[PDB]
Amino acid sequence: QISVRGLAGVENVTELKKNFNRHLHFTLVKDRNVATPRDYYFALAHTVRDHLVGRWIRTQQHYYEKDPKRIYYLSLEFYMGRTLQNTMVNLALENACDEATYQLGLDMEELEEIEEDAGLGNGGLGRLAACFLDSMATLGLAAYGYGIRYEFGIFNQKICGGWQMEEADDWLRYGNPWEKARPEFTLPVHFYGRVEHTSQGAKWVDTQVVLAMPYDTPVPGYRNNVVNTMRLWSAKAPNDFNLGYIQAVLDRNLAENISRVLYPNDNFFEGKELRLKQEYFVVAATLQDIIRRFKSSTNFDAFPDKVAIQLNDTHPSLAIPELMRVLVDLERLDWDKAWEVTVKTCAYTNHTVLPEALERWPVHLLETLLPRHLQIIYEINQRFLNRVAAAFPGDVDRLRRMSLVEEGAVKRINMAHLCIAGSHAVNGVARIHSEILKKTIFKDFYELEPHKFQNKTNGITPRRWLVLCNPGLAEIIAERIGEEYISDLDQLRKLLSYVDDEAFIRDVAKVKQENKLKFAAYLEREYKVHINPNSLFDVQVKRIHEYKRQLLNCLHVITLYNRIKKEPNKFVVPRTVMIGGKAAPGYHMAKMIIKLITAIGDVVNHDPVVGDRLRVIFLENYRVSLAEKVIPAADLSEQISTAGTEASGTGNMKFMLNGALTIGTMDGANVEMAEEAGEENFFIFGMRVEDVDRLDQRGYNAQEYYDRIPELRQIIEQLSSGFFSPKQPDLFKDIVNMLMHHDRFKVFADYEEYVKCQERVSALYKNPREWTRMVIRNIATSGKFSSDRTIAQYAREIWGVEPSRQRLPA
Amino acid sequence: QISVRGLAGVENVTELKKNFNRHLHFTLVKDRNVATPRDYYFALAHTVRDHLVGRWIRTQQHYYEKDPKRIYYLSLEFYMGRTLQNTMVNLALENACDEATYQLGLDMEELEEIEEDAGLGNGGLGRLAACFLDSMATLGLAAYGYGIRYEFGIFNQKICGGWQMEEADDWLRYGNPWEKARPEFTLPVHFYGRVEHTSQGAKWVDTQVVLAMPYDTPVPGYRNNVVNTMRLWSAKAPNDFNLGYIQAVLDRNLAENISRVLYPNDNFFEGKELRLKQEYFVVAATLQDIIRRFKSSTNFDAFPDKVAIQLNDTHPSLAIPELMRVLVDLERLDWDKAWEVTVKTCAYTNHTVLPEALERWPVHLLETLLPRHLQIIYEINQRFLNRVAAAFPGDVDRLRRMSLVEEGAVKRINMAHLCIAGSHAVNGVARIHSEILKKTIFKDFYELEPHKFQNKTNGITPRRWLVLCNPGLAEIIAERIGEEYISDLDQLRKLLSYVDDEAFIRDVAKVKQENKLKFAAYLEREYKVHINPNSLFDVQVKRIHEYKRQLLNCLHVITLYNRIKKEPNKFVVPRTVMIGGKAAPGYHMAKMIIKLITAIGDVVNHDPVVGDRLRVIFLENYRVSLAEKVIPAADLSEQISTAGTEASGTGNMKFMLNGALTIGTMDGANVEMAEEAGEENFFIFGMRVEDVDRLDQRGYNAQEYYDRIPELRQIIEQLSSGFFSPKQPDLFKDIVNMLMHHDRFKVFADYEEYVKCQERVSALYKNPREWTRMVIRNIATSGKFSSDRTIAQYAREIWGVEPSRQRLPA
Ligand SMILES: Nc1ccc(-c2nnc([C@@H]3O[C@H](CO)[C@@H](O)[C@H](O)[C@H]3O)[nH]2)cc1
Ligand SMILES: Nc1ccc(-c2nnc([C@@H]3O[C@H](CO)[C@@H](O)[C@H](O)[C@H]3O)[nH]2)cc1
Ligand SMILES: O=c1[nH]cnc2c1ncn2[C@@H]1O[C@@H](COP(=O)(O)O)[C@@H](O)[C@H]1O
Ligand SMILES: O=c1[nH]cnc2c1ncn2[C@@H]1O[C@@H](COP(=O)(O)O)[C@@H](O)[C@H]1O
Ligand SMILES: *Cc1c(COP(=O)(O)O)cnc(C)c1O
Ligand SMILES: *Cc1c(COP(=O)(O)O)cnc(C)c1O
Repeated sequence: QISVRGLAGVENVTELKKNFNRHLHFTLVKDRNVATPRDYYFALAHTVRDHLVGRWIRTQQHYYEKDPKRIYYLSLEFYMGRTLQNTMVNLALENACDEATYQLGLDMEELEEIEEDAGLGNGGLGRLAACFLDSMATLGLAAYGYGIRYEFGIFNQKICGGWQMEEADDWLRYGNPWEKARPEFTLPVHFYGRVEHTSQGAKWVDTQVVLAMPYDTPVPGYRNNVVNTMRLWSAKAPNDFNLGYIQAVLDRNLAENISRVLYPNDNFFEGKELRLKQEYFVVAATLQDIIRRFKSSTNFDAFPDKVAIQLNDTHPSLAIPELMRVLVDLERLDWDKAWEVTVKTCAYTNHTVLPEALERWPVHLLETLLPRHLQIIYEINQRFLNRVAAAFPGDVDRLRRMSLVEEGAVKRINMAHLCIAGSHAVNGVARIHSEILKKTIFKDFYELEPHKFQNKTNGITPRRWLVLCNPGLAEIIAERIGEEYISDLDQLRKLLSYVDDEAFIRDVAKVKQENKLKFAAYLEREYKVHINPNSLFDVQVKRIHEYKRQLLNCLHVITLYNRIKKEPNKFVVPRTVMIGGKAAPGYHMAKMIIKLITAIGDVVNHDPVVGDRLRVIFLENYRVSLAEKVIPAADLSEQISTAGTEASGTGNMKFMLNGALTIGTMDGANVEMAEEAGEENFFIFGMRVEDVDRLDQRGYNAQEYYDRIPELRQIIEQLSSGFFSPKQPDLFKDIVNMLMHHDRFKVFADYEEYVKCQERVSALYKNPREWTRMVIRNIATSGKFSSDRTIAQYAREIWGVEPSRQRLPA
Repeated sequence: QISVRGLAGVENVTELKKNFNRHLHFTLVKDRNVATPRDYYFALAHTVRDHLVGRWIRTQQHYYEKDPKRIYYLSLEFYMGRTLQNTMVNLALENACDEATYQLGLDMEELEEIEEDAGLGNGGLGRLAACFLDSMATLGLAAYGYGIRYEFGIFNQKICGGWQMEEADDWLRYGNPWEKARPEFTLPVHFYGRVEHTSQGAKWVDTQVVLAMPYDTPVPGYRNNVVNTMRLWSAKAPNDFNLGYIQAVLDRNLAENISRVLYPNDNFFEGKELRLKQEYFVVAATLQDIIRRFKSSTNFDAFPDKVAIQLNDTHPSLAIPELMRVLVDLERLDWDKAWEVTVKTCAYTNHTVLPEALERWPVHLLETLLPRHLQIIYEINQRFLNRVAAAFPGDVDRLRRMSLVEEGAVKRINMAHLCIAGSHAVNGVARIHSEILKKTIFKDFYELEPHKFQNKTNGITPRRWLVLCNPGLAEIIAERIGEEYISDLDQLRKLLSYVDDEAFIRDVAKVKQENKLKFAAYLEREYKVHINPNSLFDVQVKRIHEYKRQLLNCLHVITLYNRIKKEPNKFVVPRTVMIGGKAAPGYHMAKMIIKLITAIGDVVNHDPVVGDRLRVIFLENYRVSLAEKVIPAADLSEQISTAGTEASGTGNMKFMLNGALTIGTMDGANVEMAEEAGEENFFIFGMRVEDVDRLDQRGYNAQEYYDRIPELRQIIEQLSSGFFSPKQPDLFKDIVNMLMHHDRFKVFADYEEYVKCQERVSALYKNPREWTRMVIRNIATSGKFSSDRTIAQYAREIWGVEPSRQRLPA
């Protein structure tokens, strides 16, 4: 049907049909008379996978022969989502598969919906890793993603009586056709034990062994025949483990628990032993694999010329002392040479300045679990502080602030300090964030080693986040400017020539309308609720967190409700306010916010005076597959974090690419988005970072705003008095108490400006032609936010490799 | 090369090569430059599996269409061994695969050795189930094997310092290409809870749910295109299980432990809660599957016409009360109708009379775990004893003896009594055993219901146990009498015509010699030990147990050693004495026997005066794959259980088919083997059952034998004084103490006759022509011991179905 989906040639379609029937019979062991849609999904998945294999084998051979510098991206999270459609897009097979399935009497879109998300991340950090893998393959880099194969990914969210309930995400129940187990490359990982000092150095002995078994998943680049690998480790007990007999076998679970479950925290550090084991497990297995590959190309001087290790936050920070351990204890390099190699190999990306998110591990945990690593960390620290002392003689307080070891009731290791000391490059993830790092939390380090500090503004892959999820928009763009923009997103600037083109204005608005109808239908089918598709779709989807200020959105929703109740017969621009996201299971306030949102919906959605002018919907189980549905349908993107708290954001970019306008603070990448589009084409409001600092100096007093803003006082009185919870009048007292007395994120301080700015949104929505023209100006300037741009900068400025757009042979 | 391996046609070989290369590339994702022998094994396995699939699908369709009576064989154990070779044999693909692999530069015999045994049983009972499945498919019966997919099967045995050590049998580590997961047919199983009585009957409520996920394995018949199913259940937790968050996910292991590990006891009852859960799990999942299939053909009157359930010992005995539960509580049949259906559907096979092996479950365990089943058992008991009382009025002691409920310190349910009450047929597994059941432990039941009691003498499949493991023997037989004997083993009687044929005598002896050389080479390669292949191979392989009397064999070995030391320059017929088998991990005396055997070897094998005249080898890790190697190599089969203790034996039959002579007691199936071959062609010794009873009446006094037999006294003095354990002189005092004071199996009572009979063996071995003629008389009369004969009798006399040798279309 549509150009960007590729050709449906007669021979291709015939061959796909034949292989589909082959897999149904031989692989699935079904006949067509008892096959279900799930069987059909698997038959298609196996058919598409067969097209990856030849390219995968030959890509890996090519790297063996050419021996390029290899890039290892280490992350505890890879939020991959579904694989079927993405594979078809990247191999140009989508129209052919659609035609082949159609001729077999099947609807491919229905089959796509059967696939489970690979939910091996929490949100933005995990999803960034996934976009990065797609971009590294598209740019022809010899790149490997290394992580953990969690048996249970991010929990499935159910809403019961307006409250979040969690269910295990048993994503492997029906099998994963995309992975290949590689039990033959299983490696040992050591824990506990003790250090003994011989005449020939330190030896780590009496350890417990867990095996790391790798599973490989292919990562196809966009139409270049490159297929890279994501290698995820699974924990296995050795066969003599604990070897009465029956109990010993059952206790194998103790070792295998390492890879059982993803910790479900976003921007929060939970200092549990099992998490530390996960972090070491991934590092120890990965580094052995890296060294094996390097030796199969004595001379570790060339190691940083052949290897780059990128640390996705501090979660894999033990790579630094592990690399030292291997080089010093096992390869017998002198300390100084080993350190040189380590620093030149490793680079560190920071993704947050929130203090509760920074990893600070108690020394007693490391002492017990990883006694040799603790010794190495202490030695790193002493040598590092000797440099600080020579550079800043007599500055004793600087020595305390920069130490890797934090003193206190409990001594802790600051892993961020370790990463800076042991990396040749340190970057933040948007310009304002990278500046904040240099001015505040890493100021001392910046003064010592200014050359280490860089910025790499985040991005998103336009394959998944435009072509895959919004084919209608991709097509109308391609009609005007061709297909080259899909791997060169800067070409979208050519669309500025069509801002006054009546046909293009019409087509952009038509695509949005179609996406809105499709989404409104999805809601009725799967969740039995009726929404008005002519209303403005006002969307805030992201993890639930105080810093992201879902609560500020709630205050605006109640303000609109109260204004309608005050003047029921006045016209207002109709809205559907959609809020979705998961709360971490132990984060009480985040769970209370979800309950508030559903409670507001219970009042607003059933008030007959409101009608269809205002609807408040909580979108259940927000995840990558749901993002692909709701983002193309959105008119207004809510990006309303307190200035200085959202390091970048990436949902913001997804909305910009898909034809929503943004209401937001000057935070994270929002700043750069407004710069690219023009401030006149963005709905900017609220305190800047400098304003937040000024308020902190004076002291934030929320009572002042309550006393001065009658509309705000009314809302707080409604919350306190039980207007939104009649059977339990005190249900929201924790929320009220937080807002009035201990709000770290200054919700009330941005309320007035936010409401006023929302009024400007509504005014522009009344003029569809001007709304759509502003949309075009946003889509047209979204090019900078391609993860292809981001990865090219990492490649050239950190890893020392040149990207390529050249095709390998097919 | 050899006829019975089938044709290697040009098109067949070309097609196998092409599909092998396809699986190596697409299924395994390897190129030939880095493929290992393991990859080649998998590529061949997938290639052979593809030939099963069409036949499997069409066999199951055929049963759906024709709706024959279905046979459900319920077992906690299926000791399957390797699948690759057996599949090739049954599909007539062996020569073609050999040729295809040869042309690819690969040795198929080497690839066969890579496959793991499916070790989901302990010994004879589990292996009988496996032979039975092969025979049911070969006879065209609509049969299903139902069991548990243990993650860990029978442990791998290592010998360290002469002692058994156990290691987990991680048989699934590299994947199992033969099974197909069927997550779509997952069913719930309930545990714990309580019973409430409504006006509409009893309801079992507040239960914990575990899911049963089936995995299906194909079971091919011999060249008839029938492929039946073995369905094994695996335990999974529901996704809301225990649903802080992290611990709840980790605690899913509690539910999943049900299918984790095979209890490693042979002929011993261990009354643990986890075992009871296993037994109910398999029954509850299986019965739902049976009922589903029956309803997809209100009228349960036809249930016994469409369903037969065979209980493999009492291990699945909960099928009886579970079927009643379903019919009464869920389908709402009246009790009497439900009981009629149950009795006509179920049949019970007993495999042991040893009191320590009989399952007697404490009432308190059933009360907690399965409260509704305990109520049903009590009701069964009361109604059953009412019948007994009406038949034998006033016989109060009979009421006590026959009760399903045993009184005592702890009340227990006798599961064997339950099985008899609830089954229309009860059988033993050899004629003497079935007679013992009627005269001793089940005498009261036999008097009440004589018609229930039957015999079904055991057998072995001649596919695995002749054609597969001894192709050389199969071929020389086929040269004379054709190939029909492989599915009609009674045709081996035609070989009696060749007992005086010089060429046949030569060929039989040549095949044995070849098998002996091959086995002696296997020993040197894999276990660094040198044996004389001209010696008599004297073999006792079976689980280590006091009743099997490995100790009696040890006494003979020491007797031979002592006689050599007394008269070193006298000729004796050289022997290699091989003993192998696993001890249950908690069975101390069995572990001490293993140590004694290796200790005897340490002395005998290093005495220069002995030379190569006597060698004592402990065969490590005896399992199905090792049986297939050692049995064809054996000259003498040791079958020396105390009369009345081995219910049948099946190793005995394997040796008879493969050209070994038997030394044995008149126990189990040995009696029938001697009857078929003629007592003159069997080395029979020792007490008969009647002699054992006479000694028990008088009182067994082992001291009498010690006092009267100087050769025996010498051995006991050697054991006691530390001759076989110089560093630990008292190491064997438990063995000596048992033999002298509490030997339940009367080792000393059969010693003199055993030694004398062994002298007759040695005398016959000196005359190779007469030895070989006796061998021919044994092979020629082994036909009765085909499991095809056994299954035809079950079919006609218990299940009410007619076997068929007709081919389904290919
Ligand atoms: N456990 C744990 C789990 C996750 C995190 C964490 N830290 N930063 C992030 C997100 O990374 C994204 C990608 O750079 C940013 O766009 C976003 O602003 C930021 O909040 N996630 C921290 C701890
Ligand atoms: N846990 C457990 C596990 C196993 C058993 C058990 N009972 N009998 C047997 C063997 O069955 C074989 C097949 O019928 C007989 O040939 C053999 O003589 C007999 O000893 N195994 C009992 C308990
Ligand atoms: O010794 C070799 N000969 C040929 N190819 C090799 C050899 N070692 C590695 N390779 C190639 O590189 C491998 C990629 O996996 P790796 O071993 O994880 O790097 C294989 O897929 C081979 O194609
Ligand atoms: O409704 C039906 N139509 C056609 N074939 C069926 C149907 N139900 C079961 N079958 C056949 O029997 C099945 C065997 O699996 P079962 O459901 O476990 O008995 C399938 O393999 C089908 O070939
Ligand atoms: C992009 C994305 C995120 C990150 O959104 P932010 O608004 O930047 O926090 C989180 N979750 C999912 C499922 C995503 O696709
Ligand atoms: C046949 C067999 C058995 C049973 O042997 P018995 O001598 O009858 O006890 C036990 N284990 C294995 C591996 C077998 O093949």
